[PDB]
Amino acid sequence: DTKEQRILRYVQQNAKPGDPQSVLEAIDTYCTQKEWAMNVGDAKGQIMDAVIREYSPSLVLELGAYCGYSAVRMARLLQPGARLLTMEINPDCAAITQQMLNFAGLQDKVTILNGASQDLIPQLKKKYDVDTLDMVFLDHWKDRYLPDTLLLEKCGLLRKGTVLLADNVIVPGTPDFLAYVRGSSSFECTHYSSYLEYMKVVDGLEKAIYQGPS
Ligand SMILES: Cc1cc(C(=O)N2CCN(C)CC2)sc1-c1cc(O)c2nc[nH]c(=O)c2c1
Ligand SMILES: Nc1ncnc2c1ncn2[C@@H]1O[C@H](CSCC[C@H](N)C(=O)O)[C@@H](O)[C@H]1O
Ligand SMILES: [Mg+2]
Repeated sequence: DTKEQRILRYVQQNAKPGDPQSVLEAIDTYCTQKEWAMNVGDAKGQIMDAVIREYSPSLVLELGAYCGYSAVRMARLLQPGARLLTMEINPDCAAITQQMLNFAGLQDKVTILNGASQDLIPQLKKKYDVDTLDMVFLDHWKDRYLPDTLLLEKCGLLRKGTVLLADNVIVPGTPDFLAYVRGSSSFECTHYSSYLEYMKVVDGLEKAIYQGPS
């Protein structure tokens, strides 16, 4: 028995199959009541929703799936024929995410890439026929926000207007990523102040929109 297995079991036992919203509510509730977990959460999640609806991205890359929360959260808002790719380094997590998605009936929108973002990113074009990404959600590991951003730019995966949206720019924090995007002419940055999931510690998401080469 693992915490993530408990979360998936709670969903299967409580959420309406095929209804993404009830799946989100089931997760939020269990982690609000029984056991904190690092899902992006409902407060930050509403900000994500608002940004998704603005940009209506056809191709979203997620870094870090975990239990599938934000994948569910995002894919439920995708237009028909839009796809989300999510990268997960931990097999136990990737398979729980696959199940969470299957239960919400979003499996056909979502493709889980198993492995480390740094290894998978260079393989997107060949193995998944990706041209450029419309949106990227950074939410794996703070140390990799900056390295992986440079990777994406280098692998030609960013176009003018690509939206990078980063979670935890305040807690646990991503100082170097923040300083880089805020300092670079290649990004237009906006900060959304929210709260750490299932808590009232202050956190935020950063939107950094790629402007193209300088
Ligand atoms: C693991 C962890 C602990 C945090 C914290 O301050 N505390 C936790 C424990 N509780 C009890 C107090 C407060 S915040 C956080 C966290 C939150 C995310 O949203 C993350 N997203 C992606 N990848 C991460 O590593 C990630 C970690
Ligand atoms: N370098 C990396 N490449 C791919 N996945 C990574 C990674 N570093 C950490 N991860 C994974 O990213 C997850 C961070 S928590 C992700 C939560 C998710 N975005 C949500 O809001 O629901 C963890 O499951 C961790 O195993
Ligand atoms: Mg997070």
